[PDB]
Amino acid sequence: EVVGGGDLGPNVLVFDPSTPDIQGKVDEVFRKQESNQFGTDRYALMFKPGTYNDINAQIGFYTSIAGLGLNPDDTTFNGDVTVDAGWFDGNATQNFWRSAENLALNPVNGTNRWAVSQAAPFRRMHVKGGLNLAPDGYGWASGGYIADSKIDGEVGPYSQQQWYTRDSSVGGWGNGVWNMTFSGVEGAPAQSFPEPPYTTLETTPVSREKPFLYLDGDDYKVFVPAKRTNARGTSWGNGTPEGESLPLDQFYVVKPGATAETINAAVDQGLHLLFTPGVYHVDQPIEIDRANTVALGLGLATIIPDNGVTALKVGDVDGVKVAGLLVDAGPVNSETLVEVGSDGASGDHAANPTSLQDVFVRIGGAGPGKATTSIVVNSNDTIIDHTWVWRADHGEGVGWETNRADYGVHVKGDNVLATGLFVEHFNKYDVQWSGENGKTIFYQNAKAYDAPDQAAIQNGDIKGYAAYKVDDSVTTHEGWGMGSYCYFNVNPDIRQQHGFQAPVKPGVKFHDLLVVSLGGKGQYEHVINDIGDPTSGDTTIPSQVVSFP
Ligand SMILES: OC[C@H]1O[C@@H](O[C@@H]2[C@@H](O)[C@H](O[C@@H]3[C@@H](O)[C@H](O[C@@H]4[C@@H](O)[C@H](O[C@@H]5[C@@H](O)[C@H](O[C@@H]6[C@@H](O)[C@H](O)O[C@H](CO)[C@H]6O)O[C@H](CO)[C@H]5O)O[C@H](CO)[C@H]4O)O[C@H](CO)[C@H]3O)O[C@H](CO)[C@H]2O)[C@H](O)[C@@H](O)[C@@H]1O
Ligand SMILES: OC[C@H]1O[C@@H](O[C@@H]2[C@@H](O)[C@H](O[C@@H]3[C@@H](O)[C@H](O[C@@H]4[C@@H](O)[C@H](O[C@@H]5[C@@H](O)[C@H](O)O[C@H](CO)[C@H]5O)O[C@H](CO)[C@H]4O)O[C@H](CO)[C@H]3O)O[C@H](CO)[C@H]2O)[C@H](O)[C@@H](O)[C@@H]1O
Repeated sequence: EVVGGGDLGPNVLVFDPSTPDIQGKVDEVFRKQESNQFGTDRYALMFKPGTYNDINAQIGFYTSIAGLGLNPDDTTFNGDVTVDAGWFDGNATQNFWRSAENLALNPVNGTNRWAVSQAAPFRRMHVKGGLNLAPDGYGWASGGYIADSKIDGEVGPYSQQQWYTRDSSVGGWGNGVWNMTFSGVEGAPAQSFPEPPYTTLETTPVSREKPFLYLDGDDYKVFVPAKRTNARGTSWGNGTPEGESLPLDQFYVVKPGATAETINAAVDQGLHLLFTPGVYHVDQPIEIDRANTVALGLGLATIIPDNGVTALKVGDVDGVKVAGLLVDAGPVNSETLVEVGSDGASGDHAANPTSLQDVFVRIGGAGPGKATTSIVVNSNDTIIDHTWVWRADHGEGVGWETNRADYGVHVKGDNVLATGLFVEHFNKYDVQWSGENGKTIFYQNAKAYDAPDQAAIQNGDIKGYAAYKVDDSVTTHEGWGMGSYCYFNVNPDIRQQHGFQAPVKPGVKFHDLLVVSLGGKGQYEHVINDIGDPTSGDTTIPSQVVSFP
C-alpha cells in the first residue's frame, strides 16, 4: 500500500521570524547555488507568516522562495528577494530555474531586482515599490514571467529582450526592447507595437492560478485556485480567493528514492503528489489518471526518465494540475517526455481543464540527453501557463547529433491555450499545432545554434523548420506577441526561411510577430511564410509583421 503526508525532508527549509541567523542561512544556500547551473542540488526556502527584517535573499540556481500565508502580505520582507548576474559578469542570460511566490517585499532602496531569464517565475507577489528586471550594469537578459502580482511602483525591464505579464497590476512600465506582452494587466500600457514593442490584451481568456503550499496554523495545506475566465488584475487583491484547501495528509510526499510504481500506487489510491526538492530517476512513466489530481513540485524538483521511457503521462480526465517540475531527458532517447491525454483525445474539459504550470523541460546540458518530442498535448481545453522547453545550447552533452531533439511541443487537442510559451533550439519544429482554435499569448524562441550547414535543416523546398507551425488543414488559430531569434554560430552563412508557418485562412490570425538575427550569425529570409522583410546587417534589428494574413 502507501501513506499520506510525512517529512518535507532536509531540502525544504522552513523559517520563521526567529530562526537565528537568516541572512547567513540564505547566504550559504546562494554560495553553493549561485554558479551551480547543472548540479543536482535542489532547495525550497519557505517562510512562515510574519514580518522579516534586514533580509536580502539572493536566489541562485534551483532555489524556490515563498511565503506560507494564504495571502502574499501575510509574509512580508523588509528587504529583498534578489537575482543579479555577478557570477556571469552582468550577463543575466543563464539565470535560469528559480522562483519566487506568495510574498510581500518592501525593498531596501525602494526597488527589488529580479534579473532573470527563462524558467524563473514571479507569482503571487506584492512589491511595495519598483521592480527592476535588469542586472546591475544593465547587460544582457532574456526573461521572463510575472503572474498574479501587484507591483506598487514601476516595472523597469531596461535590457530585457522580452517579457510576459499576466493578470497583475503595475504602478508603471519602463520600456520595451523586442516583445513585451501583457494580458489582464492593470497599469499595462496600451497596445502600440512596434513602437514601443507592447502587445496588450485587456483580459486573459482563461487562467487558473498555480497551486501552492501554505500554513493553516500548524497545519500544512495546498491551496488550489479555481478557473477565472476573462481574467484581469490579481486573484487575491480584494481578498480571500476562490479555491479548495487540501491537507498535506492527502498528498503523497515524494522523496528521492520513491519509484514510479509507488508514486503511481499513491495516485491510483487517490493521493495527490508533492515532490520535495530533489532529482527523481524513474524507469516507468509517472501516470496521472484521476481527475483533479494535483502534482506539485517544490525547489525545482526534477524527473529524469531512464531507459527511454516517457516521464509523465496524464490521462483523459478533468482538472489535473501539474506545477513546478523540471523534466530532464536521459541519455537514452525518449519518444516523448510529457504527454497530456491519449493518442486521439476526443472529449472535452471546458469547465475543469488540465494544466501545466512552471513545467520546464531540458534536453542535455548536464550530460547527454535526447528525446524525439518533448511535450505532446492531446487533451482538449488544456492550459499551458508558463513553460520553457529547452534543448540545451551549452553545458555538457550537447551537440547537433549528441543532444538531438527534433520537436519541442506538439499541440493536437482543440481549444488549447498557451500563455507564456518559451521553446528553444530544437533540430526541427520547436512548436507544431494541429488542433483547432488554439491560442498563444506570448512566444519566445531561439533556433538551434549548432546546425552545421544549410542541408542539415532542409524542410523540403524550405530552408529551416519554423519555430512555430500551424498545420495547413487548421481552420481557427490565434497568436499574440511572438518572436523567434537565430544565432547560427557554427555556420553563420545559414539562412532560416521564416520564424512562423501557417495556412492562409481568415480564421488563422497572428498579431505582433518578429524575427531577429543575433549579431549577424545567420539571417531570416522572412518573418512568416514568405512574408515580412528578411533580417539584414549584424546590428540586431528585428523584422516585424503586425497583422496576418
Ligand atoms: O547564453 C545562452 C543562452 O542564450 C540565449 O540567447 C542569447 C541571447 O539572449 C543574446 O541576445 C543578445 C541581446 O540580449 C542583446 O540585446 C540588446 C539589449 O541588451 C539592449 O538593452 C538596452 C540597454 O542596454 C540600455 O541600457 C541603458 C544604458 O544604456 C544606460 O547607461 O542607462 C540606462 C538607464 O538609465 C539603460 O536603460 O537600455 C535600453 C533601453 O533604454 C536597452 O534597449 O538593447 C539592444 C537593442 O536596443 C538589444 O539588442 O543584444 C545582443 C547583441 O547586440 C544579443 O546578442 O544573444 C546571445 C548570443 O551571443 C544568445 O546566446 C538563449 O535564449 C538561451 O536559451 C541560451 O541558453
Ligand atoms: O543592499 C541591497 C541591494 O543588494 C543588491 O544585491 C547585491 C548584488 O546586486 C551584487 O551583485 C554584484 C553584481 O551587481 C556585480 O555585477 C557587475 C556589475 O555591478 C557592473 O555594473 C556596473 C555598474 O554598477 C556601473 O554603474 O556601471 C558599469 C558600467 O557602466 C557597470 O559595469 O557590471 C559588471 C560587469 O561589467 C558586473 O560584473 O558583480 C558582483 C560580483 O560577482 C556582484 O556582487 O552582489 C551583492 C553581494 O552581496 C548583493 O548584495 C540588489 O541587487 C539590490 O537591488 C539591492 O538594493
